[PDB]
Amino acid sequence: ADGLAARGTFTEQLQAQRDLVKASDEYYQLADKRYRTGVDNYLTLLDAQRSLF
Amino acid sequence: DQAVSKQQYADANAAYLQSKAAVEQARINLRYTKVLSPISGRIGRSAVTEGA
Repeated sequence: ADGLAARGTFTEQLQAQRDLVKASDEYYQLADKRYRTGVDNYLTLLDAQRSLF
Repeated sequence: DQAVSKQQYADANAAYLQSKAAVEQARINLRYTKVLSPISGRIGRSAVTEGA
């Protein structure tokens, strides 16, 4: 029964976690675009990279 | 790609056009030196000479 509860809840948890990772990856990509155009510096890019990690 | 908002883009565009207008006013205020003839025709003498 604990194995069945884990099967039932980890699909929802892992899909929420993949959406977490997709959101943080898109945030890092926008911070990289903001850096490459030239508005913010490289420290904020490294902070976004650590959040994605 | 919405890396900034649309609103501070409009704010930066406003500051760009304001600084453009300030450069335009400095340029016409420098064009008011070397005083151009407003009309075309015949000219008299110079009541105000060099150095005055």
